[PDB]
Amino acid sequence: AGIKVFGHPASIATRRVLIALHEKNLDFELVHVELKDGEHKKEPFLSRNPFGQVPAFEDGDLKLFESRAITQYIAHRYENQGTNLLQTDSKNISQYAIMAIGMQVEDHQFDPVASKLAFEQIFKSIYGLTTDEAVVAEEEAKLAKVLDVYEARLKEFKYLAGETFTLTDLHHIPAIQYLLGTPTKKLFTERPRVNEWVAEITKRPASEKVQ
Amino acid sequence: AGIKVFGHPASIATRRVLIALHEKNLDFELVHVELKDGEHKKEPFLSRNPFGQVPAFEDGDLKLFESRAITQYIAHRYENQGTNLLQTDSKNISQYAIMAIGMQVEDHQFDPVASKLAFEQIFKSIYGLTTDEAVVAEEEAKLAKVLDVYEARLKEFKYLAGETFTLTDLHHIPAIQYLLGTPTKKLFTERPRVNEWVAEITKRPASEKVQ
Amino acid sequence: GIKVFGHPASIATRRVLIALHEKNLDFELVHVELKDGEHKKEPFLSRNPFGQVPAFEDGDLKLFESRAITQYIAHRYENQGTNLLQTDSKNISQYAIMAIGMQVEDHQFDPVASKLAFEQIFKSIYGLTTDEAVVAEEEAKLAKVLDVYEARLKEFKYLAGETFTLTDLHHIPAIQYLLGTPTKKLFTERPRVNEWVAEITKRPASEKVQ
Amino acid sequence: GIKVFGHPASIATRRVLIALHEKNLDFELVHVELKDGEHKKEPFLSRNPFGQVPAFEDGDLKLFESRAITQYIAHRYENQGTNLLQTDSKNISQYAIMAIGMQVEDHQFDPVASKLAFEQIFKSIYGLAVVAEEEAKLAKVLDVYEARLKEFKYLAGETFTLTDLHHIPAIQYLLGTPTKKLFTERPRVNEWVAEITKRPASEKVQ
Amino acid sequence: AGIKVFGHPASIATRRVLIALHEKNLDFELVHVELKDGEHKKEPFLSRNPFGQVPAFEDGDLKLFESRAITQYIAHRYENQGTNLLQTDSKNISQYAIMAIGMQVEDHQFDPVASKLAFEQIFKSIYGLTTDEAVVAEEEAKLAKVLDVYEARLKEFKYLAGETFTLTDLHHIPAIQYLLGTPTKKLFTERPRVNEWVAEITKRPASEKVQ
Amino acid sequence: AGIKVFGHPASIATRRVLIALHEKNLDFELVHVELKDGEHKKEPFLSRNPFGQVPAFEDGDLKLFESRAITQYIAHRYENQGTNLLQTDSKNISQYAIMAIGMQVEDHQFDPVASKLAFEQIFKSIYGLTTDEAVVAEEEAKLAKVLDVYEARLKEFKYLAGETFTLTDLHHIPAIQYLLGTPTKKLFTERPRVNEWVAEITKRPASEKVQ
Ligand SMILES: O=Cc1c[nH]c2ccccc12
Ligand SMILES: O=Cc1c[nH]c2ccccc12
Ligand SMILES: O=Cc1c[nH]c2ccccc12
Ligand SMILES: O=Cc1c[nH]c2ccccc12
Ligand SMILES: O=Cc1c[nH]c2ccccc12
Ligand SMILES: O=Cc1c[nH]c2ccccc12
Ligand SMILES: O=Cc1c[nH]c2ccccc12
Ligand SMILES: O=Cc1c[nH]c2ccccc12
Repeated sequence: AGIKVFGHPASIATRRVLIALHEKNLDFELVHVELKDGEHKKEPFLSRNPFGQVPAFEDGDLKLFESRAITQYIAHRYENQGTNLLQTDSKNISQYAIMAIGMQVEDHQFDPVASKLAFEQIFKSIYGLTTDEAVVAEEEAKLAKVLDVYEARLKEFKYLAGETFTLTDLHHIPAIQYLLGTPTKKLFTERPRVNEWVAEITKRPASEKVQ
Repeated sequence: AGIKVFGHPASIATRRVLIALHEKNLDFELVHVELKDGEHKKEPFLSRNPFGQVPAFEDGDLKLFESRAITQYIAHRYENQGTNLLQTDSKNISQYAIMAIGMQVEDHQFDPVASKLAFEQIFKSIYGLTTDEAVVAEEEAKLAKVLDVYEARLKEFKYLAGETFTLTDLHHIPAIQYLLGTPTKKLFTERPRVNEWVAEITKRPASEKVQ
Repeated sequence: GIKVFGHPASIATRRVLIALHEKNLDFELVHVELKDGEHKKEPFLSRNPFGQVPAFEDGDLKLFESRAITQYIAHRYENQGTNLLQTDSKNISQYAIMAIGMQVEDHQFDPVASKLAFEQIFKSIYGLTTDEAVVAEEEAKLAKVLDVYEARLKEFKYLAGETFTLTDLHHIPAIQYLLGTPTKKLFTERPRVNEWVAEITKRPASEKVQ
Repeated sequence: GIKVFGHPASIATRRVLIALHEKNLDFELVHVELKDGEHKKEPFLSRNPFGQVPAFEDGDLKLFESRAITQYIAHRYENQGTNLLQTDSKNISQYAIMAIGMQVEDHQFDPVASKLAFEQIFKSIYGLAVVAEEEAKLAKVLDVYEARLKEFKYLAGETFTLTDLHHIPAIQYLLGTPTKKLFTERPRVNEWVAEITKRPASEKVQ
Repeated sequence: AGIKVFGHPASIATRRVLIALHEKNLDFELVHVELKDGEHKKEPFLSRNPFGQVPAFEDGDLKLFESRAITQYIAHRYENQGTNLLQTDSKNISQYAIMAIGMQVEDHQFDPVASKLAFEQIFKSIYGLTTDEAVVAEEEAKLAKVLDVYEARLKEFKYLAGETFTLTDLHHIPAIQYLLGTPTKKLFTERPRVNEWVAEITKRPASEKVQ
Repeated sequence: AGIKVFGHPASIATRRVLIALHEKNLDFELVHVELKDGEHKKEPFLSRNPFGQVPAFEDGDLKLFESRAITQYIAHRYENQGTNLLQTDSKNISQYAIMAIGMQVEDHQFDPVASKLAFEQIFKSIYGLTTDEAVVAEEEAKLAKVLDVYEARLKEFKYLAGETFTLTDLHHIPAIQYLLGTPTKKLFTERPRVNEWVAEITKRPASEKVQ
């Protein structure tokens, strides 16, 4: 439909992409890739992503993978529709770079820690597996250090990259949606600017659509 | 009043108990425990099982947990109805002990491997998590060694504990139902007596009822 | 007669040895040399194809799995020595209560106790340093299990009711090892658990295998 | 002017250095003394609150994260020196293809490469199942790259871009280890490695 | 009070000492140190070795620890009895140095690898533990490199340090005794001079005495 | 062709050999082996040491490797000049054995811990890495235990092996020289006899020559 997302609706990375599409009011098809049958590890999925992970993506003839490459593509290709996901002046190179810092930070500092915490507290427990409280304590200490940085940043700017909501903020949303269903929620709540930021970005309609 | 199972219909350990109840043609209520909401790790479920695992069980005033304690209770308490889940001569101590060996083998050698395989290949998939191929390969190698023993055992006896279907066999059923939906199925099909045994125990009406 | 094929230091072998001594039975302990891999060779594999001690014989009856063997002992020799079943052994409900305990020992206690023994006792023989993070993690798990036992022992003298049973007996060999480690504090800080440990480990059948 | 706050041996610092040399830019490398924890104290923390090298300045613009800095260089100084973007840099589809490769370097290659390089350099020089596990992972990655380089000269298309550049410093270190065989075993990967590591900007930081 | 060894008859390091004593036809008393009870980490053992490792050793008033310091002591103190464990001309400094290279090699290159392999393949099994096949493959690759050097060396010389059996060879015996009971044996058997050397040093009466 | 050391002047193991040569006032050539370029893992270095570690060594026709085999060779071959590195009565077998204990202790208890602490705190920097404070704390706890033993030993004797400076002491010098440049220095200064011993052995002219 121009646009197809090959993913899984529960996947943090698939949700990143979905949220960006909804922000742009785009029409698309979500094709739910059957992980139980190893569809991700077979042709033709492997021709969309030779690493065999979700999501992959198509916009007409253009074939992409890696969620953050896809969201950037959406933000540029559909720049003049829906929510602007770039900086207000998107051609300003120095402002772009400031947003790029935040995108890197999300990827390196936030996402791995948030992903472990979600797995330990949500995914495991639903089986009968016992959440490893030492992993949870270690990862929460890391996440608290990250969120202390975010708190200081959000004292100076409304959103992470400046005055407006961008890809930097968007990329956090799916992991945060999951963590708000765990006791790790307290880390967000106890930091007042972080708490306001979380409340704002998770109440967006595009965010609620994928939840 | 009457028999109640506190569990989840998809849970392997809950199904173990359900299958034994249906083999005895017993009426009961399945009281749903919502694992996705962590109900198994909250009161009042914790007052039925302080370890927070489904199932728990009630038969009038008798309160139980641990699926295999529950199935044994069923087999003894309702010995003279429905399918005999004990040995043909249930008062024969030496024959009981042989079945007990099989129960122990299921619990120690089969179940922890089968559970890991189901979790890796089925349960992870449902939440958009990627199966750890090294865990799968390691656990299939272990399962193949266990099934080689079963093959040798089933060359001598129709079922694991002797000439008749017993708890020893029943305890395997739910894990095997799940593994038949994965590529681990080949481990059962490539061993001819194991294959016949699987076909027989999974086609029983009580087995099909929980599936 | 009765033979146990095992090793006298083995937790699982000791379970069976304790049960035999509780019944005042005669038997032979046929040593299986684990350090030489004798458990992974014929003829031991023909007694237990999974290559774990103990295996067992009572005349023509051949068994393996320690907890199947102890149950067999408790039933076969029910009217002699210590009763290892509930006082009324034909009471099905009471049997089920003991069975819960036996399942809990096997699933919740034993794997944790076995890690803690390995980290704190057996690593040291071999020149390995105990991983203090494993020990802290496993002690947190054991404490949770022992909290359940404490609550249980506030209501009942032993785990399954008023009398010593297989539920208690199955714990003895792991506990004997853990008492030689700082994990002892977990037992001593819980008063009913502490009493229960003192009682079960001072039994003559327990002291025999130590 | 341009300043890099970092350490000359740091893989992430070298990424930035290479991009600067590719643009023929003048800059100052201000050494951050990792051994003394300078990266975890003020004033470095006011340049990067996460306490990692490198940080960066171009006049009043203050940055951190190596891959944000190299992108900035590639755009701000686009028309000078080597083009580090695609030939047609305003082509959105082609940019996206390069972006995929940049994500792949960061998520699939770098974590494996860096650990392997570090394990074996220190096994080799200082005597300190990680290498086998990581080489198996790297081989899988390089199998994908081999297939990709059968179709295209460089990872993102017909020209050298940031996608390729980001790999250089980790590859420099791995070429000093037995892991080198993984590159030499795969003919297109081998030619690609030989080309990117022989560039004058790459040799400058080595 | 003559010679005493404070140790354990299964301990590799204890056996090193035992073999050297038997080679010299010395009488002694093996005083058992109960490792399972932590006797090696208590007084009075700690007054014999403050590092709490077996063996410790006494020869009249002389108190020693560290197996390789002990074997050298035995080799020198009892030089003119039994097997010569030094070079034929024991005052030849350059020949001594060649033996000393070998002793260092055994300690640094062979022993740590051989020990890991023994632990993974023999001792883990005693507890319920599964052998880590990745550690075994990594360590065998290391051991194969070491044994390639030994093969080259044994092409030129009958034993590792020259024409005669010395401490260099003796120090390897106990670890080799254990490894011959594992699949690592193939490393020795596939290298013909190494294989002959193993056969010769393990079949010595002093070696068989401790086995 | 005289004495040659094949090594690197910064290397702890090379320095051990250099210090011994300087204690004996020997002339020699240090032939540079470029570790940064992997010269130690190529021919012709491998034909001096097939394990690929510095240093290797030559004294005329005699070819050696392993720093502690070399220092022993120097101590014996040149026993008759410069500093005596053996015990005062070098033919006393018991006294030799006591020194041998200390050499084994330096190699097994001290060196691996001291080498790790130097790597974490000094040499990580060279590759742009950050020091892991948890490794430093763990290794300092180990080193403190070792130095407590040394403190007790040095209450009884002036040096580790008795009244006089020997190989036992010398082997520690290069690791100590590096650790004195780090916060780990406090472990040595906290322990009064250890502190004196460090001050004495590091102020020796042969020690100062290799810095
Ligand atoms: O200028 C287009 C652009 C910049 N960054 C990205 C990333 C992904 C697709 C396109 C683009
Ligand atoms: O998004 C831009 C940014 C700049 N400094 C920080 C720090 C932490 C998160 C984001 C950012
Ligand atoms: O069920 C009894 C039994 C006896 N020996 C074995 C062996 C393997 C599985 C089951 C059994
Ligand atoms: O042995 C009986 C028993 C019943 N419920 C529990 C719970 C915990 C340990 C033991 C038991
Ligand atoms: O650089 C772009 C690119 C697209 N697909 C792949 C796959 C593997 C490495 C890089 C790339
Ligand atoms: O020649 C005596 C001696 C004792 N230990 C060593 C070590 C190295 C060379 C020679 C010697
Ligand atoms: O035992 C002496 C020796 C000399 N060079 C080597 C090398 C490898 C093993 C032993 C030896
Ligand atoms: O050098 C001899 C020695 C004897 N016992 C010890 C203990 C600790 C270090 C060295 C020594």
